[PDB]
Amino acid sequence: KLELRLKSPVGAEPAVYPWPLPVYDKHHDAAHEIIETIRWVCEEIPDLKLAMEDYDTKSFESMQRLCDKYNRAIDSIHQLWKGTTQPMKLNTRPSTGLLRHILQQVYNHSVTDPEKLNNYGETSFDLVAQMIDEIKMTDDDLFVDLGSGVGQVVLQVAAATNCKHHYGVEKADIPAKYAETMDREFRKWMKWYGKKHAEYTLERGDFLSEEWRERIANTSVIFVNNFAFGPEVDHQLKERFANMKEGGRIVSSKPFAPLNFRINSRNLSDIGTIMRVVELSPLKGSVSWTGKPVSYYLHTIDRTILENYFSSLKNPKLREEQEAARRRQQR
Ligand SMILES: CC(=O)NCCCCNc1ncnc2c1ncn2[C@@H]1O[C@H](CN(CCCNC(=O)Nc2ccc(C(C)(C)C)cc2)C(C)C)[C@@H](O)[C@H]1O
Repeated sequence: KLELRLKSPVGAEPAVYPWPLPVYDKHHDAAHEIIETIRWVCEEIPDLKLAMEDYDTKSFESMQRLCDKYNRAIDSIHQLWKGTTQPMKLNTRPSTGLLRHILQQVYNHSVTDPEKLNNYGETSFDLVAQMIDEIKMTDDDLFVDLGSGVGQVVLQVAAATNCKHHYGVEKADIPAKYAETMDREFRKWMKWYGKKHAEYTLERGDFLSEEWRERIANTSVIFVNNFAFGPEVDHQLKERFANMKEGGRIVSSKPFAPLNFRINSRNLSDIGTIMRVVELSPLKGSVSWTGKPVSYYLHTIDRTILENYFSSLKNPKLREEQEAARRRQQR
């Protein structure tokens, strides 16, 4: 029983891999996970990168010499820390590049069958990363991913931001079950790298349920990939969003209200009356399964829109303007 071992840079339990090195799917195997782990820990620790400076991934001797060189380097770094040199971070967030590796790693050891996840740590990572950069979140924010799958988007945001809490709600059995493993693996691997994450919870359930009505209402930042949602589900969501607090934000792949929404007495009930909607900057060179560049939509709860409309009704000048417009429009 041959093995390959990688020591943790912060003294956690070693990562152990059986030889021959397992294959996860067509584009991921343990060999490259080992190589990627080594070189990301080198990015973590400059002295390590400085010492390390990796040939045949199908030779045991070649791979073992790679792991040995890494582990011996780690030992020297730990001795270096016992001296006058200050130890590593231990409370920092992972860089975007490292976080991508970690999530991929977590996915590799959680989802043993990527084939029964038949939908439509994927390469939405960069999309979500762009949103994390643009949508500012603080420690008073509550984050929710509506329909969170195996939970990778929640994990990514939780690793990146300092929201008070992050939630993922998932309805189906299989992804919710995998999410339990994703959760356990994530906490383990983040510790292995010595990286911090904000609080998060991956739950089972339906976000249309009566329980989630109040929960949505109290959420300050919602991510929902709703592009392929039918009109009934989207309508139900609009009803939920209507109870959100001022300044509450919804980021989605399909708008919940029109961008050029003009309020009148025919659309007084519509969600557009209480939110600003903008199309966010797309990420250069993206493209989705439809072959089009990905666009995102930011909704911000703002009830001054409605307030100002009601004020305008009290103004006789504005009133004539509105009423003359309506009659002209009906043509
Ligand atoms: C056709 C259809 O889906 N109808 C829905 C039925 C209504 C029931 N409501 C639901 N309640 C709870 N969970 C349900 C219900 N609907 C379905 N899910 C689950 O969503 C999961 C899929 N998710 C994605 C999972 C991973 N998370 C993400 O990709 N998140 C994410 C969010 C936002 C973005 C951007 C930044 C682009 C806006 C990007 C990614 C959907 C929403 C695309 C599946 O596992 C579904 O089981």
